Amino acid sequence: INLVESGGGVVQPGRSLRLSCAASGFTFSRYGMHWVRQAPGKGLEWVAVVSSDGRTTYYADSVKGRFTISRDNSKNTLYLQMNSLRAEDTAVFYCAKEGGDNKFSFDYWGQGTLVTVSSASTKGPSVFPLASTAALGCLVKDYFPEPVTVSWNSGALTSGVHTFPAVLQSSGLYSLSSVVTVPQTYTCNVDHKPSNTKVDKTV
Amino acid sequence: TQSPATLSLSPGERATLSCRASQSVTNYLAWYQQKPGQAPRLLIYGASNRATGIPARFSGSGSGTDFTLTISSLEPEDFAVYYCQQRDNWPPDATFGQGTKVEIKRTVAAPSVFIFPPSDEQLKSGTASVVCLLNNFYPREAKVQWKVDNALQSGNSQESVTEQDSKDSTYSLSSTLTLSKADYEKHKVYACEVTHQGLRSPVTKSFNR
Ligand SMILES: *O[C@H]1[C@@H](O)[C@@H](CO)O[C@@H](OC)[C@@H]1O[C@@H]1O[C@@H](C)[C@H](O)[C@@H](O)[C@H]1O
Repeated sequence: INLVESGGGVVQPGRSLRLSCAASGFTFSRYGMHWVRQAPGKGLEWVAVVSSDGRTTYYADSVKGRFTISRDNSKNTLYLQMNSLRAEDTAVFYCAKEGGDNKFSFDYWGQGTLVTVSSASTKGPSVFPLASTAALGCLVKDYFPEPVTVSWNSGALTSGVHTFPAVLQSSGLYSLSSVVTVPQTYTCNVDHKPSNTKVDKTV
Repeated sequence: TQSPATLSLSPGERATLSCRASQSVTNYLAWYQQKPGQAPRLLIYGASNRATGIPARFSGSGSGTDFTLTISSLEPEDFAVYYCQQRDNWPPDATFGQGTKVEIKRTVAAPSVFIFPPSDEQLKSGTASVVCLLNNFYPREAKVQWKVDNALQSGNSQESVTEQDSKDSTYSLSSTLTLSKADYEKHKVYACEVTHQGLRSPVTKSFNR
């Protein structure tokens, strides 16, 4: 029993994405399938379902007319065509299987795939410094998209480190802070792969 | 509706969680466990049946429209987020409870507070970020109030919190106040005032531009 998703991506509003979720380990055509999304910092939110034989679909109000769910039983794959994407669609989308002994529950899930919708463009961050028990840090500001990594002294300093979850600013750019409390030298190593930004910052 | 929103228990204690559904139809109710960064794992199906691989310490039952999920004795891997779920025949849509978080109970710890002025680096770039750090506190609930020359700030700050620390089980919080540079440059006193249980009275850190 397995489900592998793919298709997630960073997209601008109005564009389209197609998600995939291939199934293996039980025979696909026997069960109904669903898509459940989870926005950043929110709960499970149901999206749509498609019947076993693929002929009757159903959608949540917020995506009707825009997303269409379907499946190809022959190739054991469920699909979610997503058009007219808006900024509020960004969430992790999982495909899920109706239960075998009760199908009002979801017994299996895909690993999930990220859908990011933004009118922002890829950008490297600016790393600004935050200066008996002292605290210092690095403000990793104005970047897009997620994610970024932060370490101190090339991984050597680890105790007392708190790297906060990124926050999405009004500008559409992310921003995150990474601190460390100390009772020598301090360098935050920042890596923003989407833009090839490697920045060491000695505080 | 799920509740409570948060359950602070120690390992070995009994965790009892609530979910109020639309119907009492026993068969349309389920429970999931979810940890950060991972997909939902089915625990209970049909309101009282344990799914494949779910240990005996997890139990469930329904009384009217109120379903309860019981964790007889909390183990270390049980501190996660739990959702209840519902779906019937037609129409087919599922609905999810908004989730209950099982948190690690710890002793109260007041946050040590730090205020950070915008660096000269960012100011030459056109902006001003004022940061407020609340370090290693418990419990989670904490209120930060930003101040500029005595003016109460509202809508211009954002905060984020870390997961419960693995060694001490506390929380750390960061609050960033965004001001335009020229705005920042025309005021003098900046302060984050913090309210927390471990503090008998509010504490505020401040600096003069
Ligand atoms: O199980 C299906 C069957 O009961 C027929 C005829 O009674 O009705 C269908 O719904 C109109 C039932 O399928 C429902 O929708 C599909 C998409 C789901 O996969 C099923 O679990 C059920 O909810």
